[PDB]
Amino acid sequence: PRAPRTYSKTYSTPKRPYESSRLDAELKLAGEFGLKNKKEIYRISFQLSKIRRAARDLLTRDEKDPKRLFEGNALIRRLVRVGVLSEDKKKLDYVLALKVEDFLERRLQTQVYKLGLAKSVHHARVLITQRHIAVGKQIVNIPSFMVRLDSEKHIDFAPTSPFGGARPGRVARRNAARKAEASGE
Amino acid sequence: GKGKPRGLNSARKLRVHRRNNRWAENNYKKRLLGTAFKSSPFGGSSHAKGIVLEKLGIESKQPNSAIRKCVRVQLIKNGKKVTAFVPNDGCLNFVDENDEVLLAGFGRKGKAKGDIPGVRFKVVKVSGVSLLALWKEKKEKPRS
Amino acid sequence: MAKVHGSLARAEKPKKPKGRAYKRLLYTRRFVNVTLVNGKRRMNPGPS
Amino acid sequence: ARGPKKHLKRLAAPHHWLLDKLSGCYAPRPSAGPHKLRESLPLIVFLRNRLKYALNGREVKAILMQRHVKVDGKVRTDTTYPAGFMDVITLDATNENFRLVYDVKGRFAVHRITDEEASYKLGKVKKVQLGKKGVPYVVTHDGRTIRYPDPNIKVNDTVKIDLASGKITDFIKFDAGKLVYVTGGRNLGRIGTIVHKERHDGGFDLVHIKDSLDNTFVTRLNNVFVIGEQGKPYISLPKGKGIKLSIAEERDRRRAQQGL
RNA sequence: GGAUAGUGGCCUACCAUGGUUUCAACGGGUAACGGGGAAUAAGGGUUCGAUUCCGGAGAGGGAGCCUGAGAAACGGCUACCACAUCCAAGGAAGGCAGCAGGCGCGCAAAUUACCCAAUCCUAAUUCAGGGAGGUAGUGACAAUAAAUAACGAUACAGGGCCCAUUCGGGUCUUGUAAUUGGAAUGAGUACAAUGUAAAUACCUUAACGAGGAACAAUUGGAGGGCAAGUCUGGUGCCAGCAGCCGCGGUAAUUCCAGCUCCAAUAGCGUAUAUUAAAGUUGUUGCAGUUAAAAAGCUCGUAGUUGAACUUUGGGCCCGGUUGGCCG
RNA sequence: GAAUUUGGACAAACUUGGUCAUUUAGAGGAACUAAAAGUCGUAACAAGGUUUCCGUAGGUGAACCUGCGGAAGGAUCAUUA
Ligand SMILES: [Mg+2]
Ligand SMILES: [Mg+2]
Ligand SMILES: [Mg+2]
Ligand SMILES: [Mg+2]
Ligand SMILES: [Mg+2]
Ligand SMILES: [Mg+2]
Ligand SMILES: [Mg+2]
Ligand SMILES: [Mg+2]
Ligand SMILES: [Mg+2]
Ligand SMILES: [Mg+2]
Ligand SMILES: [Mg+2]
Ligand SMILES: [Mg+2]
Ligand SMILES: [Mg+2]
Ligand SMILES: [Mg+2]
Ligand SMILES: [Mg+2]
Ligand SMILES: [Mg+2]
Ligand SMILES: [Mg+2]
Ligand SMILES: [Mg+2]
Ligand SMILES: [Mg+2]
Ligand SMILES: [Mg+2]
Ligand SMILES: [Mg+2]
Ligand SMILES: [Mg+2]
Ligand SMILES: [Mg+2]
Ligand SMILES: [Mg+2]
Ligand SMILES: [Mg+2]
Ligand SMILES: [Mg+2]
Ligand SMILES: [Mg+2]
Repeated sequence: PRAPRTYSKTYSTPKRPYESSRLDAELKLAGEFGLKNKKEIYRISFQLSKIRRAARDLLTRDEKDPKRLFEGNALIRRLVRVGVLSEDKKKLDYVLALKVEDFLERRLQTQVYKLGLAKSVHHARVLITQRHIAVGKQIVNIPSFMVRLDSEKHIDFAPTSPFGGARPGRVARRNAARKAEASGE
Repeated sequence: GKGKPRGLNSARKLRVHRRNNRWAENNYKKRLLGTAFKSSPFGGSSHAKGIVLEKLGIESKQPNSAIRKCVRVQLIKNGKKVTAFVPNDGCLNFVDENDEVLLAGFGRKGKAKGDIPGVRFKVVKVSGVSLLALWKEKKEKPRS
Repeated sequence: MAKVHGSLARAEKPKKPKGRAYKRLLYTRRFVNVTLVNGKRRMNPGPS
Repeated sequence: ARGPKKHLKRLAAPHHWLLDKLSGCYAPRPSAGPHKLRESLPLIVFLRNRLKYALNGREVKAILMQRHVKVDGKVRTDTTYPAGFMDVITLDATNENFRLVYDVKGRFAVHRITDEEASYKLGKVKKVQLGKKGVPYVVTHDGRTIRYPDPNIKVNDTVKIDLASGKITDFIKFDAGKLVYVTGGRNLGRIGTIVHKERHDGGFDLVHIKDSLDNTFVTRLNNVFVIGEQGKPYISLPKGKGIKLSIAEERDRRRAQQGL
């Protein structure tokens, strides 16, 4: 006797397991963006899919019907806040045409490398999970943050971080102590 | 007219016909006759402990002669004798007699022209140790 | 086989990187540094 | 089971209390009283969930035990007292007066009330009848029995009641073209004028109602509750005035009250 | 009429001779509690639902009853049946399908822990009580998130980009080298504080905390299906060999061991069940000359199915909701 | 107003046979198996049958013939009108 804590899966494993084409596509996709599981890809494929379903289910209904209007506009403006859907494509028929990379391109991981705070994408990984990289007043340490558009123009280093400001890290002051003590001697 | 009633007030004939016709499916018949609870040696469970009755040197000829190092095991819950494969083991230094053995399913179809039969079970555990771990020299076997 | 009691954590050839890193390795094992052998993409060859 | 139940599980509580579903495992089963279980609000809910005046349950008992909280002029000290529709609630230490009337969205709403409106109360007349020694009386929805009413008052009529003496000030008849709050059902929380009453014998009467935006709907007579006259209500309606808007309209109205 | 809080064959007398049934009664089965719901499918479906909410039923099996508004109550009583305990042998007590815990059973499931602080309930009642409930322990049931490394220089090594007339002018990307260099960080440890009924932890944070030749990642595979060996030795007395089909023996990509590589990765294999695949259950949607399958043939009741036709056509007016050309 | 007693409805349970249905421990007997071993029978012996079927009847025998009625699921040349 509680309420039963609801919960759900997030991804979905491919239907054909060994398919030299899908295999590769996936690998290059992990490569552009430095993902670690294929699972990271699947998660995207899956959200995408739920959106394509909502999309169609709206599409089959009459234009100027309250529901298609309401949920349509919502789905649209939601897709826009994260800048997955461009400003000009603001009509359902494009949200179908959406593909995976359009989602993979809004990760904090990605935007860190495309706002040039990192040297390579992998660098951006490390830098994120290292508690270095803030979005405004918040630190964020998940590579999958999914940057909204109005939060693009705030991403910087953490006021906590060595690069952001503050004091040097543990290694730095370790070597500072080593050289200072070795010279005092 | 494709030989089935197609009328709007015809449901009963349709669904009844379907029920009488589902008895040609195999699994359906197994599932409503409780064949699993009445006959199947496992009693409708994914596994069964048994005690090795006798070490069997069956010989299954065509097209490939298996010097079948298999076992007669008797399941504890049914007192029901069964034959079972003991995989990956060349010498059978792992499985002796009077040994408790956890069995699972195993899908070897038997063949006709060489009188090779289909055992349906593989040893998964002996004396509480996993056949695999023994075979990997990962875990050792308590011998009693 | 037998790792002795000293599994108490608190108080050979090069290794392969794990996780993300490993994938990176593969991405360059197959696409940045392509190895075209005999008109095909050969994976795991000995002497040829 | 065997006797009356004394608990109420969390999920099984009437939804419009808006109890969160991880706070506990139970929910304040309303005591026996003036209103139906399903459609009443236990004071603890009104006090801790809707006024935020107390954080726990015992804080609420603490409050109630200083004779602070009045309901219909009188002091109740039962955490699970069932104050339902149109009841007056008094918090003297804050000098506030509340009325339990339905929000547009079918739930109970906080509503501040002047001292001059707190004095009285409306009551749907659920049944008039003749009692002992031939004395005629009404029984009004909050359970109140009133003696010697005016003979013009039959069923479904509303009655104004001085909370002080418990006597009948005046009343209102159930005729076409009156103002009406709809209490039970889906359209619960709406307000409008009664177009015409549909009469089905041995069954449930319906009522067609047309609101101030000249839109129409239908409910059983069971949920129709008379307020007053065309734009001349006897009680003060909340904001919203019992006018229900499509989700589009509400989306727009909300996004149009944002200019910082 | 009796009984019941009350209708009522509920029961009792007395009358009738009815009531159900191929639109499947009655009986038998269910390894059946019912529903809200769950899994899976484009759809249509198929299959689950002991289990967090609702309703019902039971407290070892039967039956009976006190008290009371409410019980045919079992953390009430009485008896019989099954078990079983203490005895000084006279007697006396017993129901964990409440929480923990034990035995047994099995393929199969945790602590004889802390507390009324939340949630709510009971009482004469703000205070008392609550294994209801909450908190921690165990636990790879599951579900979410996501560390196991990021750089640089160097050289060797190469390719490419423009000046090649040749040195060199630099951009870039790589292969390396158990090469170097200095950055980073939480796994872990720990003052404090926060948290908390009290703690544990999380989140915070002094202080420590890796070149990581080991803060060392696995589980399955590499003939085909099916992603991956044109690699060495051994075999070939423990040897063509075990989901299915393949394939040989001095020289084997097909077996065994190592090396390599592939797939999914804090997880992966295997067994049973079930859904898809399965248009191999077919209403949507199968097939029936020869592959499985048109009754030997007609008649015929239930059942399913059933030709056409009975105010069309014209005239008037009213006011709505999208769309244009103007704003 | 207790022990006790009359008769009821409710009705657990007991005894008895009879009956199916099982769990059993025993005994009676029969039949099947070979990673058992050797022995003869024909292995280590030689061929022959080959339109094929259907229903039915009989005969048997170690098998297979055979009567009656069906079927092609059996290989249309030649001449001519
Ligand atoms: Mg109960
Ligand atoms: Mg209703
Ligand atoms: Mg059952
Ligand atoms: Mg389908
Ligand atoms: Mg259920
Ligand atoms: Mg059960
Ligand atoms: Mg229940
Ligand atoms: Mg009961
Ligand atoms: Mg029991
Ligand atoms: Mg009582
Ligand atoms: Mg009882
Ligand atoms: Mg008990
Ligand atoms: Mg009880
Ligand atoms: Mg228990
Ligand atoms: Mg208490
Ligand atoms: Mg509990
Ligand atoms: Mg788990
Ligand atoms: Mg403290
Ligand atoms: Mg391996
Ligand atoms: Mg293979
Ligand atoms: Mg394969
Ligand atoms: Mg291949
Ligand atoms: Mg077919
Ligand atoms: Mg045939
Ligand atoms: Mg045929
Ligand atoms: Mg025929
Ligand atoms: Mg017709």
